Amino acid sequence: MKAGIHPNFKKATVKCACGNEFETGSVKEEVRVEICSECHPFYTGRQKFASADGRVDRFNKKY
Amino acid sequence: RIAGVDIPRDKRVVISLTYIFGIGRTTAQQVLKEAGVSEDTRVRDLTEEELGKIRDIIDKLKVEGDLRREVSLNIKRLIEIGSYRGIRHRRGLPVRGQNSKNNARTRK
Amino acid sequence: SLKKGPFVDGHLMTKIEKLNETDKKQVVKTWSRRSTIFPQFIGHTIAVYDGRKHVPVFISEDMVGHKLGEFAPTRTYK
Amino acid sequence: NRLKEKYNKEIAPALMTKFNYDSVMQVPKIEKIVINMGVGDAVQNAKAIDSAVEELTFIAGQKPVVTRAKKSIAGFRLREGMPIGAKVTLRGERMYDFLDKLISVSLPRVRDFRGVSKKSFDGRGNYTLGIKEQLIFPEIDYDKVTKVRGMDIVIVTTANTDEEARELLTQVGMPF
RNA sequence: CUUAUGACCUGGGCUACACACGUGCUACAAUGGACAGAACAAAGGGCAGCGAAACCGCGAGGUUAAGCCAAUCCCACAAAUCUGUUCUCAGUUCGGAUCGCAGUCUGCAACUCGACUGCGUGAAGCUGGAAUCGCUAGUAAUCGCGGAUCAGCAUGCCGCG
Repeated sequence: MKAGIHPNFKKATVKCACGNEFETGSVKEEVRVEICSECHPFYTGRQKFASADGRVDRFNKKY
Repeated sequence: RIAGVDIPRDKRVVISLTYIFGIGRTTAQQVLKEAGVSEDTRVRDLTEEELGKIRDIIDKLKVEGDLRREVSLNIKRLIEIGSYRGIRHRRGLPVRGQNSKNNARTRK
Repeated sequence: SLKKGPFVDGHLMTKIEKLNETDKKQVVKTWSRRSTIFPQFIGHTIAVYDGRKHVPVFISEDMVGHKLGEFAPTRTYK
Repeated sequence: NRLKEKYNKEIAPALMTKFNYDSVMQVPKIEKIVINMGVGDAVQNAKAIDSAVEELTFIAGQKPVVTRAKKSIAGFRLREGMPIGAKVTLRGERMYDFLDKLISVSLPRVRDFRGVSKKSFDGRGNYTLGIKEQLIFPEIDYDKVTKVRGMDIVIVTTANTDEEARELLTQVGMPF
């Protein structure tokens, strides 16, 4: 580190909207996260609990 | 922000959530009424829980990251499926039976 | 587009279900480009009149809800 | 830091049992993350790189380096000597800090996300990623960004084959 | 010609599309737009027809259905207008073009090739060159409303205030 030419680096915790924690550093001090890796559905393993999904080819005129 | 896309911050929330891809005015207003968060708010100075309880309802309806691709897949299905409608889509000619003599500069 | 069922002409039906009942193989003739496709004619082939010539076309699985007139372009271009 | 603790505790033992290494320090290790800015400059405006530099010093923890063009090519009207693109390498606790931000906040915040590419490898255990948006961590002041050119992400490991890097990056946390 | 320039039948075409011309419609906005409320016309049509109220459906419409061969009943809640709230001058709460999805009606049948509804998407266009037209007051300009043609289809026409 040539001092002065780098911005300040310090501990900066994470608050996701779901309330998950992460012991993080950043140039800022605090980050609000709308969606984390435990609730965004692709990193929920595979669509664990975030889904409104499905697709069929339905051919139904029986009413 | 809300669902990926940011929001113009100084306007009313009912006008502001129509900038996202997937809800118009009428569809926005009724989910906003179900949200129950006033429906006459400036989005610049609302609070976080009334900000966040709409996330779950827009998750169970559908927006750009899914509508864009499903309409794309359906329309290329219509393309390579061999339809007259599909080949009109391919060639840029109008689809809803409009006359090509005098108009349709909106396409081509 | 009405919920009393899609509309076809009966005589072409009778031959095509007896066709797919006993022997799926060969082609079926028509002059009527009007019948809505039913999802139980997958895999066959139909010679549809375009107004000038009978044209064969193959029906796949996703060919549902349309009519057989969608695939015999009556007018040509450059 | 947390990732370093997990890598020391569980990641490296699991894979060293999995590849049956005789010497336990034959373990593949992620060596350098380098972030390379590229501007389509060609003498259009000097301030594009003069904005990207302090944008990237906010994205990372320190100042980047303005890359030097090697030779002139007039196919872009690129005269040799005027600056194009920026670069910064990250290592130490800094690399784990950045990968932390990546996995935790960044990729879930992309406008559309499917799984990361299956075979972006070099063939010799290195990986390259291309992202289109500057919106990596949400406390960039998003109103100040004007141009939309995203970032180039290069992770370098001691992996000799593609398979070891492919397997280790899974427990790092890259979706596929 | 009667072994077709005459008949019959099905399907297609009369709706195509690189361009141009004309006639119209609609916009480019705050003398506005959205939302609520308050009103105020004439002139016509209706029996294989108009179809009330009520109920269902967000809506197109659907259901049982009252009355009327009509100065009784129905079509049929006129709109512009006025009052109030909001929007705060932007390609926009302007403009809605074109598309995807789901439907409504009619008709044997809505693909070529109908109209309408709920959706989502949202185009160009921020007053238009050379030119050029109509119009002497209930006129121009705007505002709706009927009728014919008619299974369904009108920005066209005719007429009404």
